[PDB]
Amino acid sequence: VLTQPPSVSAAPGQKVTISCSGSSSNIGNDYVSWYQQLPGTAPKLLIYDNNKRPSGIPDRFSGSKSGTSATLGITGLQTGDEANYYCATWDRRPTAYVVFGGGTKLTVL
Amino acid sequence: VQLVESGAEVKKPGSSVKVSCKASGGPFRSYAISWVRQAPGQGPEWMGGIIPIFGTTKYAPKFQGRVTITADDFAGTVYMELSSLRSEDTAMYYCAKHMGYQVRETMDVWGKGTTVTVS
Amino acid sequence: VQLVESGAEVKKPGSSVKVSCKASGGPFRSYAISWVRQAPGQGPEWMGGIIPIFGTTKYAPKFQGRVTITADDFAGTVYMELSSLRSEDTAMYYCAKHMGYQVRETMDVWGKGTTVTVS
Amino acid sequence: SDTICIGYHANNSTDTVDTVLEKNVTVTHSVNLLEDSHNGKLCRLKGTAPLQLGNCSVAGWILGNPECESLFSKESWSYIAETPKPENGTCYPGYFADYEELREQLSSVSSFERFEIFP
Amino acid sequence: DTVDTVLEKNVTVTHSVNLLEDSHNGKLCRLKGTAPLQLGNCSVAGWILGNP
Amino acid sequence: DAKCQTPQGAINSSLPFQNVHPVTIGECPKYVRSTKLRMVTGLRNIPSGLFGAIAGFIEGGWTGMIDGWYGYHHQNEQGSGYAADQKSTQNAINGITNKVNSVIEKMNTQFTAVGKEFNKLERRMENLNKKVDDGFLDIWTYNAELLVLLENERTLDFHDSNVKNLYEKVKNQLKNNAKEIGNGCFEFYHKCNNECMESVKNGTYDYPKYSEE
Amino acid sequence: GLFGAIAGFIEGGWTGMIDGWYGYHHQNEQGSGYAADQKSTQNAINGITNKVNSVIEKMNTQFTAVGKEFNKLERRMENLNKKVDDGFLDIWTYNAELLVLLENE
Ligand SMILES: *[C@@H]1O[C@H](CO)[C@@H](O[C@@H]2O[C@H](CO)[C@@H](O)[C@H](O)[C@H]2NC(C)=O)[C@H](O)[C@H]1NC(C)=O
Ligand SMILES: *[C@@H]1O[C@H](CO)[C@@H](O)[C@H](O)[C@H]1NC(C)=O
Ligand SMILES: *[C@@H]1O[C@H](CO)[C@@H](O)[C@H](O)[C@H]1NC(C)=O
Ligand SMILES: *[C@@H]1O[C@H](CO)[C@@H](O)[C@H](O)[C@H]1NC(C)=O
Ligand SMILES: *[C@@H]1O[C@H](CO)[C@@H](O)[C@H](O)[C@H]1NC(C)=O
Ligand SMILES: *[C@@H]1O[C@H](CO)[C@@H](O)[C@H](O)[C@H]1NC(C)=O
Ligand SMILES: *[C@@H]1O[C@H](CO)[C@@H](O)[C@H](O)[C@H]1NC(C)=O
Repeated sequence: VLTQPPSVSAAPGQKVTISCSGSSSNIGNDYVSWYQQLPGTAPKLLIYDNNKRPSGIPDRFSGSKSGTSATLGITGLQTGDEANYYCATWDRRPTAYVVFGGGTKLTVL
Repeated sequence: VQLVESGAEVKKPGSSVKVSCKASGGPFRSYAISWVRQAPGQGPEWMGGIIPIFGTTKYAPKFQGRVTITADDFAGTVYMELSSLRSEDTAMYYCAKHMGYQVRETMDVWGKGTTVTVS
Repeated sequence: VQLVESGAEVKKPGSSVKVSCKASGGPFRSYAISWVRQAPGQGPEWMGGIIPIFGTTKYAPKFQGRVTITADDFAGTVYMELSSLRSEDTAMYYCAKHMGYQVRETMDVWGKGTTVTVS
Repeated sequence: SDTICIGYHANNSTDTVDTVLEKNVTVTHSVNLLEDSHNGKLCRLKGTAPLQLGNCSVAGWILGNPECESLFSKESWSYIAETPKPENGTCYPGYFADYEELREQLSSVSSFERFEIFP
Repeated sequence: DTVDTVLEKNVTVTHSVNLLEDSHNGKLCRLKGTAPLQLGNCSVAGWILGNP
Repeated sequence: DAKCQTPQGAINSSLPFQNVHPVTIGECPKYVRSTKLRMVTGLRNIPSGLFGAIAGFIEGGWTGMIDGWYGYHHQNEQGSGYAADQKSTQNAINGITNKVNSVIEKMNTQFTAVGKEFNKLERRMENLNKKVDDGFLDIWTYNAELLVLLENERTLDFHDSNVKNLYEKVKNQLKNNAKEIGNGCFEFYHKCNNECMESVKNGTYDYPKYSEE
Repeated sequence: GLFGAIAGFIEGGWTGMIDGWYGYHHQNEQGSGYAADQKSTQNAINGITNKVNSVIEKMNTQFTAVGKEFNKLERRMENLNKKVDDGFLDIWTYNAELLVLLENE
């Protein structure tokens, strides 16, 4: 499974990073995607192919992956950015299956 | 592309429930479709997916043996059937589409989600 | 291939005159078409040409600015419009076809020619 | 020595398709475009049952044959079904004028009301 | 300009032609130099019978 | 409950054609006299062409490659294995699904047609009605059969062309650092580990670096 | 592409070549430049114009058709007339769309 910090908080206008750590079976040998989920809505894909964004995602969202751990980063933080963020990857050894992270709840003050 | 799922369900323990997802556009699709569920106070969870043309299905190890995913291509519909409904199976269910024909970690379009209650 | 032009014209100075050329065969041509004029007691004189499919037009430096050549391809017609008619513009006018799609110095088929008078 | 080769896919399917240059021809994947099965009953369309005449024809139904009196209760339908050789229409011999035009008129009626014009 | 094929849609190209006409002028005109007969308020029966 | 009703029985089907009965009520497919109409989406099955690749200089297919239509088989000091090319398969799938959708879309018209009746002194109108029905049915049967027969030819040539293009794309990358043995395979002059093999299947093979040992 | 050249091993087109469809770009000690091949372009133009002319010629039929009228006791004839009109219109629409779609390929 993938492990994330349970909760991170920051001020508006700050930049904060969320980590996603696991083993060499999921992140050590495969790409990582990042999803955002707001209350009462389906998850929204933020990052794919370990550092790339789809159309409609602002510049302030960025991602990277080093070795085993993958980092998401939000700059210019806004009140609307308070949501749940999930990392996902394609675990592939016994029988490959999509694995999501435990989840990180970001709070604005 | 918009994905629309069938109505909510209230069922008894030990029964089976089948839901469907319908996609807009041409009846034949060039991308894969997966089913995801979320229980209250928990993160998303992958169940299984189906691949176009080849028609091969993949399932998660925990849901293996009691989940069946089928497709009807001339109407553009995908069905998921779950059996031996226990109490913990009450959750919200989504159908999500992939970027290509292969089942991978990246889902770019999601549905609205429908509720299944097992009381 | 036969080329036929519109009737003769008598026009006052300062006006504009438009003539047309019609070619036999299929409406769409694979050769360029040029317009030539000859005043009494003088040799021929090239005015301009039009190229098929690409639709590009070429004009002589003297006639530049007051000659417009157009084509209507579904009827097989080519039009030439001349403006600011001075007294020296009275002459015989021919439409001529080229061997290929490019405007060059070789014209193998000529029309019968029609007269324009400016009095 | 290290080697790399290029190739394509195969399976155990036994489906065949027709080609203008060859017949039979086994392929890996195909779809069927023709339907050839039915269930063999008269069933409901849009939640409404049809009107079954039974032994009566359109003439016997619309004239009030004494043996069709059970059909007066049904006043709305989705379509009308008739037997190949109905037995009771006009019980008294005579000529029915513009009968086929009346059938054509009645084939576009979805409901009516039977009322006493002259008590 | 774009054209549809059986294997793909849209597809920008360098040159093309249009085969369909979709415009009119909105009037009743002369055909071969002769004007039509307009009945106005009358029908064929009123025209041929001699309605006053 | 049903969506279509015939004098023989009711139908649920989303298929574009049927051969049950010409008289229908509801939302129904089109009626033809055909007995078989199957459309190919895959390739020729050789579990042992205009472009000469499939059943050509590449003799047969692979049952060990299951995740795609075209791909590679590699062998080096660390082992062997099969893999599929995702981009080629994706392009082919795009084209094939577009073709099938276009065919389905072009064959939709009106429905819910029922017959008429005539009396003994109206035989000419009856004959005209019958002639119209027969002519339309013949024309549509011809159209459907011809379309299926002609598109089945183009699909197989499309697959053959895709295989040949992939082969040439790989061939023009290795230039003279490898030997062509003529059956679809290449033998490397230098040593190619898993990274070099990945780079070949990647499209970013480094020719100056590996200049024949 | 079926032959792998356009958008294949030749990646893009030239906006500097304006006098034809296919051609050359050269470079030597005296300079560079674009030029077009006239024979290839001429053959292609011949073929394309022939194709368009054939398509235009095959789709010419009769015209000047106007509707009829019927009274209240002639509904079967009216329905037959309507059915004939609709069937012919459907067939010709299908023919035109299929022909254009197949030749564009
Ligand atoms: C054949 O098709 C019809 C309609 O397409 C189906 O009718 C529906 O049946 C369900 C039963 O689960 C009803 O809830 C719907 O209301 C029906 N449709 C309508 C429009 O009323 C019918 O079930 C199909 N037959 C079979 C055997 O599945
Ligand atoms: C091909 O083999 C697979 C694997 O056993 C099997 O599931 C399938 O039924 C076979 N195909 C046919 C047409 O029987
Ligand atoms: C098609 O092939 C099968 C075996 O592959 C054969 O039995 C059959 O006869 C063939 N079809 C015809 C029409 O001969
Ligand atoms: C309907 O007609 C048949 C034909 O004789 C007859 O046997 C049957 O009894 C009739 N039905 C009723 C309800 O009388
Ligand atoms: C065709 O391309 C244009 C831009 O090149 C795009 O705006 C348009 O949406 C495309 N057509 C369709 C049907 O999407
Ligand atoms: C034709 O009818 C209209 C509508 O009643 C009327 O206004 C008009 O005056 C009529 N035409 C003439 C010539 O009176
Ligand atoms: C394959 O290509 C990608 C991007 O083109 C690159 O990031 C990766 O390092 C390549 N892999 C190898 C083994 O060269």
